[PDB]
Parts: sequence; C-alpha cells; structure tokens
Amino acid sequence: PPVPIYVKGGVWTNVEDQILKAAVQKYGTHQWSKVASLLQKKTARQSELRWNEYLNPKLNFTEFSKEEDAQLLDLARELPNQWRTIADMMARPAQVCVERYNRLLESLKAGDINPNAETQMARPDNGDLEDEEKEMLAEARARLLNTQGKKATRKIRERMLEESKRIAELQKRRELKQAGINVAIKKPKKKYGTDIDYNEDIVYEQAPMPGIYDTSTEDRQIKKKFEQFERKVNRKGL
Amino acid sequence: KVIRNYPGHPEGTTALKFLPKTGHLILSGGNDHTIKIWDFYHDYECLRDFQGHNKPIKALRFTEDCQSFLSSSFDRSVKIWDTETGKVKTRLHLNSTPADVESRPTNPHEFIVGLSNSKILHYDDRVSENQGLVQTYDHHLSSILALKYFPDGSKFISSSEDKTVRIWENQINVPIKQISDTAQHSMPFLNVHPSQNYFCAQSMDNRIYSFSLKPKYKRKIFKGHSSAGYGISLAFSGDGRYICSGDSKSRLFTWDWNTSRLLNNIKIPGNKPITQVDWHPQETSKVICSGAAGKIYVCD
Amino acid sequence: KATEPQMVLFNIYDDWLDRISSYTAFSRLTLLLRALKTNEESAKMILL
RNA sequence: GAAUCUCUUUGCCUUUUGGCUUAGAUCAAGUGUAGUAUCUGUUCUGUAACAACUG
RNA sequence: GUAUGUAUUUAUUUUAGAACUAGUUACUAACAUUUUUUUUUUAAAAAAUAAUUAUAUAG
Repeated sequence: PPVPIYVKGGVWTNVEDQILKAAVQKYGTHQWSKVASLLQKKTARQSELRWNEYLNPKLNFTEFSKEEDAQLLDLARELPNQWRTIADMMARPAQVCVERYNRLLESLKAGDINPNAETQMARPDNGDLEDEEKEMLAEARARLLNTQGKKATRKIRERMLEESKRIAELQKRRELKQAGINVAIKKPKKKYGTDIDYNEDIVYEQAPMPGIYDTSTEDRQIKKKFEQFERKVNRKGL
Repeated sequence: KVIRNYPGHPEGTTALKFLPKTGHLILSGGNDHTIKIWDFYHDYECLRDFQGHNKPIKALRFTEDCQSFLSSSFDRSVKIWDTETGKVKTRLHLNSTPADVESRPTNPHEFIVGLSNSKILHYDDRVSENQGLVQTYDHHLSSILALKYFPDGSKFISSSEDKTVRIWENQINVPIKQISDTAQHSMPFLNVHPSQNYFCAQSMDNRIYSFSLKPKYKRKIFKGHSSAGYGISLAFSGDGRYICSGDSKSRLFTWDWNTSRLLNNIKIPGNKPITQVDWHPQETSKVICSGAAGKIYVCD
Repeated sequence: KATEPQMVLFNIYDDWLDRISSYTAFSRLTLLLRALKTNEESAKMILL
C-alpha cells in the first residue's frame, strides 16, 4: 500500500538527521542497515555518507586560518586533484576543502539528481509536520524503546500470569474458609525425582561451630520469640 | 452514612440484589444454606424465607419479568424459584461447581450458566429434548468468573481466570470480541452502565476499567480501593453519574462517573470485608452493602 | 446455531415451482446469489 | 566543649553494559479479507427557634 | 507446518469532563486460484494471433 521507492537518494531534512543521530547513539556506528531501516527514503550507504561527511562531531567545520589556506593552495599544487588525500592531510571533510578551494581560485537545475546531498546543509521543516514524518517518528520511538529478547518478554508475561493465578487460588480458599470448609493449599509438583521442597527441612543446614561462650538462654529467648510470632500470625494474621 | 441494618445471615452473605425496576423488595442468598427476601419498605423484616440448596449459595439473578429468579450453589446445582409462591420450576445438576448464572432480558426462559471447567452452558426452560441444553460454549481456557448479559438482549460478556474477556452473540458459540492485553488481570465482576455506552469491569489490580458497548469494543480508571483478595461487586446510580464499590477493609467507595473522582468513603460496622454492593434505582442516594460479617447495611 | 453435525433440508426455490417453472427459477436464484456475492449489503437491502 | 534537626562541596556509586566465529549470515517490491495498535475532527457545560414529654 | 511447553481431583484424616463520526498507517495470519505483437490521429483508424494448471514447502 505504499508504492515502492526503488531509488532512495533524496534531500536530507531535519527529521532524518535527528533520527539518524538518536539511532547512532543506540545502535552504534558499524551497524548501518539497522540505522537506515529506522528512517525510510534513505539507504544504508547514504546513512554512512551522512554520518562520515556531515553529522559527525569530530569533523572540522570552521573558517580556514591563513596557514591552513596557504597549505591548501600548496597541497592542491603538489597533488593534482586528489581531494581525499588532501582532505586527509587537513583533517577536514573533502567537500569543505573543494568549496574553499573554489573560493580561493575565484579571487543545479530542477529535476536533477543531486549526488552531493549527504554533504550539504539540512532543510528545516514546515510548522506542523507531514503525515509520513509523524509515522516515521512514531515507529522510530517504538524501535528505540525496546531492549529485550523474545525469551525475556515471555518471562515478563509468565510472571504476571502466575501472579494472578496465585491470587485466584487464594480467593477460592478464602471463600471456602468463610463457608467453613478448609481446603489446604496444594503444592507445585516436582519436575524430577529429587526436586527439593523448602519448608520440610533447612536444606543444607550449617551449624555455626560453637566457641567458648554460652548460648542457652539466648536460644530460649529466640525460641520464645519465634513461637509467639507464629501464634500471632495464626490468630491475627500478620 | 449507614442508617439501619438487617439480621442478614450467620457466617456471611454471599449475594444480594434488588428488584430491577421498582426495587420495593430485596433478596439475599446466604452462607447458611438459606435464601431470604426482605421488603425495602413498610416493615423492614423478612417477608419470605426458603431453604434452598445443601451447600452455600454462590450467586443469584433475575428474570426481568421477575415472577421467578435463579439460584446457583456449591452442591454443583442450579434451581429456579417462583418468587411469589415459593415453589420450584426446574432443578438442574451439573458436573463442576457453577460460578455464575445469568438470565435473558427478552425471554424469561433463556438463561446461561458458567462453570468452573471453562464452559458456558446455555439451557432453556421451554424445550426439554436434551435436558434443556441448547448449546455450550468452550472458547475460554480456565474456570470462568462472572458473566453479564446485555440490556439489549442480543449479546453478552464473560470473564475468566485465564485473564481474557470474550463477547458472544446469543447462540453462535463464536467470540466476536476478545479483550486481552499483556498487562491485564482477570476481573471477577462485570456490570453495564445505565447509559449503555459503556460497561465496566472490576479488575484484580485494585482498579476498575471501562469499555465501550458499541462496536469496536475498546477501553475511565477508578482507583483508590484495595480489593485484590476477594472479588467484589459494583453498582451504579439510577441516573448514571455515580459508581459504588466495596473493599476488603469494610468501607465502600463512591466515584463520580463523569470525571472519575473519588467523592466519599464510608466505613461499615463489622470487621469482615464487604463484597456485594447494590443500588436502588428509584430512590436516589441509597446503597446497600454487605459481606462476610453477615448483617445487611443500608448506607446513605 | 448448530451443536451437532447434521443434515438439514431446505427448498431453495421457496414456492416458485407452482407459478414459475424450474429453469427460470434457477436463473432467478443465479441473479440473487450473484448480487449477494457482488455487493452483499445493497442487495440485502433491496430484498428488505 | 558538647548533643538534636537541616543544607553545601569532599569520600563512597551503592538497580551504575556478564562469552565465541565468516562485523555469525542474509534482506527488508506481494492482492483481498480479518485481528491488534494509534490519530484526527465536531458539539455541550430540608434547617433553626419556641411550647410538651424523658422512655 | 513442525519442535517444545503449558491446562485437565475424586475415593471427606478426628478440633477539565460529557456526547457524535469516519478513514490512514505499520505488524501478524498453513486463510483465500481480467491475454501477446504494434501502428495512426487528437474517442475514432489500421494490422495481428492462438477443447481448457498444482494438495505438492520447514529450522
């Protein structure tokens, strides 16, 4: 129901630059197809060009100093029109270098495809938005939200369902207790032959290896306190 | 604040309802194997008791013509009572213990019964070919909790232990609407608002959600009460601006339907909680609450 | 509404075979079912 | 000098990224009908006092 | 479509709100079957060509 966009080179707007930035923060630099899937009407290579040429904060967009500018005239003299090598020598993007070289030596129609669109300035947007851009930001927030797998999401669901299942299981017992028939709570079943129930025994009980001092009366005081707590939970209910 | 109380039932009241249009006499089925009527006027005493089943009583309803009503109990059995003379028209015995019953508005003879083996049996008083059983429903997976018919008479709702809600047409056995979420919880009570644009459910997470009664059924939130333990009824004003609920701590909560603001919060004598809360449609600003304490409290 | 696997009999030419012979009755039923397969609510309102 | 309450820098970090390889690999152009999600628009805003009994 | 997992108790253990309304996006679904070669003008003109399909797909 969208007709297919076969050629996806366009003009970079503001929306796509900002979604590319908030996608590179989460997805990282070397996954480009997963970045460019987040914003339609652009390609994984054109996302890579828009990062490495324009949106990168390491890139040097300032005015040229006088030593920089004389260095540019000399390097453009020595290396004839090898602009990637020159731009590597200046730590500046190559499009900046070419346009500033044109400004030194000086002293698009409609219906054309612009090849240099990734290196050029963005277009700010009309005031409300377009509808497809509303859809783009909605699905982009939806894909930047999730940090879980299938197993973990199913675990969230299973914990909630077991919780509500226990609540219903206690509800019926409280109703039958009001009626006067005391159904004891059934236990979960063991999945294997030596699966351990944890109210029968202290399961790996380690005694504290007695010393020189005497602990009879403190034992009696603890035993009194615990017996009284269990009786109070039986009568009054915590 | 509460005015007067009834000597309701030893060991608690498990259901009480009013007459749907006039409300001049109320009834409660109790934990002590008895179903009793009372008058809401002129005497405040018990007009007509009758022994019902052998086990305690789980639920009650009304045929809308009100000559007869329903009874369902923990002895795996359902009976139909003539409310005037007192005699029985049908007795029915089930496989599992029946959780809730409901009767159709249009005909008194259609009724639906929902058991704790994930089935909704749809009997009929008139036809007797297969013990009245017109149709059974089986799209729920677990023991269902409550089921509430529409006032229009065509479709109806059920809720179940497996945290989903389904909506059926009258005898199709196909759920036309499944209300299921991820973070949902099961609701032991359903009711339909008198404006009929919404029905609301008392969910297990101590809230009340509300859905449309028009098509494309979709989901305000009524919070401020703790009802996670027991499963508690809710009623509405006879004008349709107030909703009233009970609680596990023996106090009722009244919200304004128009804005979802908790207006007042009135406690009730008796330590035991309160589940069944019913409103009088004719006389405004009159509620009756009751619970596991056993007495029947007439709140303002 | 069925609760049991069963054979049910209908007579799809309602009472037509008295006044109307069978072949025009089949072509009438063809027109009706093509309408209910084509537009399904306009035709159902045309009958009603 | 010393205690009680309360706020700043300074320590503590206390819900504070838990393997491997060929970045593990590939590719996001199908119609109807249906389910789920969300998103736009319109209108309206009985109480008190006095006389009498205390059962 | 498999794998794999989950559900199925009776033989009784003593006492800020209210209302109305319709389509746009994604995703999912073993759920479902209106020809070929041109020419020409600005709808009409030309030329042309030939007893009838699968129940089969899995990590």
